[PDB]
Amino acid sequence: MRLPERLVEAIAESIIQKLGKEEGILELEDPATFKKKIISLFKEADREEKELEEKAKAVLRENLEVLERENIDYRTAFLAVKRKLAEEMNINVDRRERLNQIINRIMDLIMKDESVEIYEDPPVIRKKIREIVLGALKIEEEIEKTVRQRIKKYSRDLLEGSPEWQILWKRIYEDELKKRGLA
Ligand code: NA
Repeated sequence: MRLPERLVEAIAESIIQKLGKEEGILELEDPATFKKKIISLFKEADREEKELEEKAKAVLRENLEVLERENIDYRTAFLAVKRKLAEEMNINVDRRERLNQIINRIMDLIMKDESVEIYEDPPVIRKKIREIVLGALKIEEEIEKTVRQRIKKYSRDLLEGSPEWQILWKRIYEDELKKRGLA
């Protein structure tokens, strides 16, 4: 589950408020563009995950006879093929390590941006941005936990994991985002 866009926006706003305005270790000429670039970074990371999934599907589609002949469940093969392609594409499949790659890309953006100056050792900036991103991940985890609790109510007449269940999950998720101002 990716971070919703308004939470990604909140990450960027938090970098500006804490590291810029409260601690003064970061200075930016253009906060709105800085936010835009961080949002693009998270969008691009999602585009990479989609490409990985489509590439994994395409590899499986050309090897269906292998799965049948060698008795390899499609679901197991997909996960294994996806992991291998991820290694080749340098995509970490754990959500946390993926976000860590994203923190490095944020640092790359900050350090290569001529309208940005930093008044601390770059790794110090990196660790503070990591704390902020982790904060957003903890919010997303708390939202997801609430969704799971709310959807359990419908266990009696709904198949857990069915397409309807997944759509209902997303509707409850959007409701929770609205209750927190994130949609
Ligand atoms: Na068989």
